[PDB]
Amino acid sequence: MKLYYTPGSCSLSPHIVLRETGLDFSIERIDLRTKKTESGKDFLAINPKGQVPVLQLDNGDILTEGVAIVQYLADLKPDRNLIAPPKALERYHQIEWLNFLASEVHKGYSPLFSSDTPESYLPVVKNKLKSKFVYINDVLSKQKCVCGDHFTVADAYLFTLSQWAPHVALDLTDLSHLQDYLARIAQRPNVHSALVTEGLI
Amino acid sequence: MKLYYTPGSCSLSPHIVLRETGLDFSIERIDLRTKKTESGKDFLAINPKGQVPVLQLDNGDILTEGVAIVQYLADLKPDRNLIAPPKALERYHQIEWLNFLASEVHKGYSPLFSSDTPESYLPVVKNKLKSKFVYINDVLSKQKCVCGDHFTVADAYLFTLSQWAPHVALDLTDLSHLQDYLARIAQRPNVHSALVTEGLI
Ligand SMILES: *SC[C@H](NC(=O)CC[C@H](N)C(=O)O)C(=O)NCC(=O)O
Ligand SMILES: *SC[C@H](NC(=O)CC[C@H](N)C(=O)O)C(=O)NCC(=O)O
Repeated sequence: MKLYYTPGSCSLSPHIVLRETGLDFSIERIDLRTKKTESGKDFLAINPKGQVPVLQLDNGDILTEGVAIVQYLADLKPDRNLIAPPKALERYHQIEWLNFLASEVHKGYSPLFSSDTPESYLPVVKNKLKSKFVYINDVLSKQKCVCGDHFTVADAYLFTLSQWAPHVALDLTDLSHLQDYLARIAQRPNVHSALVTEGLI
Repeated sequence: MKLYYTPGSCSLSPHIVLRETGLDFSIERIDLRTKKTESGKDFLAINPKGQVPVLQLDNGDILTEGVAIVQYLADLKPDRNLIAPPKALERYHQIEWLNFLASEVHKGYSPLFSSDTPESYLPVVKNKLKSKFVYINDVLSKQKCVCGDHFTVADAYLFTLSQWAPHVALDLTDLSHLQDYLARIAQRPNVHSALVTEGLI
């Protein structure tokens, strides 16, 4: 399969996941300003929504939306346990966390990246985002990973989303349980490996 | 089980779904301004995130996040086909749509409901939201429901989210394929039934 991505963006999540699954995949950069693939092709014809990540399956089908992507993957290599079996309870709490990250944290960043966002509304947005991380912090002071004890697709997404913190001037240094957790993920082989391949580290 | 909700909010989605599943459930209103249940209990102790919907399962476990909720439900009564089996492809496109609705449409409304949102940033936000509906419109001019031919948990969520349009002054009247689709859902028994129980219709 082929994962379309942009270095440092949210596609980093499924990237980290692709490695942990130890699968066969090809990646291809996307230029978000021109909406063109590094090979010079029209990206809107691949994904009308014009964002990354996007995943091309071996049968030509396209899967958009990070949370959908990381789940399709993790659900192919159960043995690695990046998820929980479907219909199971643990899984439902995982989907719940993925939705929270996608809608409350991920989308909470959006305005800090827009040029048309009133510089005055910026401190307000930041505070909203911080509170979200303060909560995640709490969750961590009791368990290893956000969705339990073992590393899951939801930890990849949270890691990716916290990488943007610096670039937007969001100090999460105080969140000790989060930091130690972040530090513990930056060490994982395939995380460090996927990070290098992207031009960071 | 007990579904915590607020009339007209996003909890309307899992409400509509609870009926379609023809299950045994009890509902309880939540006062969002005081963060108290209609019985006068502290809602933050039920859901630290302080929002609806929230679902209490028969074993006392709490499931937050709409998309997680509507999936746990639909996955209990397969025969009705409100989803697709797990691991299946159709399902993955469903989770993808649920994420889109949750993060791009649902969260796209958020600012139009905040008081601290600069009245000037408002037309900008509206336009962002409209474009999302314009896309959904396109998708509809080819298929019956958003995720295929049959009615799914994702249609309940989209219906609920379009109900807010008027209250924020968002004209989606031009979107003919969407409207006819909306009109066709407002007719469904359990939709109309769940809508009445909530004080609308
Ligand atoms: S993180 C980079 C941007 N992607 C998304 O916002 C994905 C949103 C989906 N709802 C999801 O995958 O969860 C992106 O590519 N933005 C495009 C741009 O032009 O900035
Ligand atoms: S729609 C009403 C509000 N709920 C949510 O925003 C749910 C967000 C979750 N990410 C989800 O379920 O998808 C709500 O209850 N807001 C609380 C308030 O005080 O307004």
